[PDB]
Amino acid sequence: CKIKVIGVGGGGSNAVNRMYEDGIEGVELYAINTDVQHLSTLKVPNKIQIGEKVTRGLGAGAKPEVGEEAALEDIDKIKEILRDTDMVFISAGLGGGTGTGAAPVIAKTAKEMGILTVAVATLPFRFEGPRKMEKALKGLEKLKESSDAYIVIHNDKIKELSNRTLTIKDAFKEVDSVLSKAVRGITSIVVTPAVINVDFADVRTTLEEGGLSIIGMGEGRGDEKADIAVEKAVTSPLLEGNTIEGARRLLVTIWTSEDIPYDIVDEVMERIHSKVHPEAEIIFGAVLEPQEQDFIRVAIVATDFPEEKFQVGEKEVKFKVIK
Ligand SMILES: Nc1nc2c(ncn2[C@@H]2O[C@H](COP(=O)(O)OP(=O)(O)O)[C@@H](O)[C@H]2O)c(=O)[nH]1
Repeated sequence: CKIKVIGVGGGGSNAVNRMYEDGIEGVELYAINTDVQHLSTLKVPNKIQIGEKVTRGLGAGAKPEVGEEAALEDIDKIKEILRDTDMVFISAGLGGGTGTGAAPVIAKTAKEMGILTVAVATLPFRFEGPRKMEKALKGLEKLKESSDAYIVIHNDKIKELSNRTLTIKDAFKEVDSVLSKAVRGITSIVVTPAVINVDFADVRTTLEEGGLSIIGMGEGRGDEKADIAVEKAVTSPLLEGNTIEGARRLLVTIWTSEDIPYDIVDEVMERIHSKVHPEAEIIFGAVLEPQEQDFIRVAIVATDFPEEKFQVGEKEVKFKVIK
């Protein structure tokens, strides 16, 4: 099956760049930007400019309306890259211009072509200020209209799960790491020879029209690794305000070190089912984690929530109308 990952804007491009560096296989990678200089810095195989006319290649100046116009003017370029595609991940850092503005356009284009359309969207760190968060949430409201499922990851939650960072560079490197794990978790159980593969048809039934999606990951080592990893994953969502135990459809990836047999999946899936919604439809795959030993990582993508709401800091977020 044909999977593409498209980074939109600087943050999205950087995340996809990390996925390339992390060795994502069996998928085609693209970076789309209005900022031609940023594109020039990337290792991503396919670099695509949008908005030459309106931006002259100098970026969107953090204005979502400009990112939107860039994508609309060059919608032919976007359609071209989307031809012959089963699934696309649209990776964007919400809160800037290009990602915020163009991501909904690209997502809509893909979804109208019948491609399974999964946005992977971040909300900014608190250190980025109130205005970037406002812009992000406004853009998210458009992106949700355009997507099958939209995975929303709040950068402040990421911050919590790793070591204190001392440079903005390192803060974002951890964001890239997490996004890369989230996406590679899904692609690798479909398009590589995995420990337990899942059919693309199952990924589609799990995520199609899923809406708001929330990820949680947890590592387990040693004798009780299953219980430990599942507990950590269910209790560590990357977005507050909608517990994973409420989702009606879930996609679980169990990363295993080479020394762990596949039947660890038995205990994992028992534990997940005990913790989450009794009626949840859950698909799961398993894939090797290199350089690890006596190790699993349970990565849970939860979707199809009763209410498409969430919390960021002290703000409870609800959108105007859920399709
Ligand atoms: N994952 C990741 N996110 C980033 C990075 N740099 C910035 N961001 C996030 O992306 C959001 C938008 O910034 P950016 O993508 O540069 O703006 P755009 O190019 O106009 O879309 C920011 O508010 C950050 O939260 C990065 O290197 N990696």
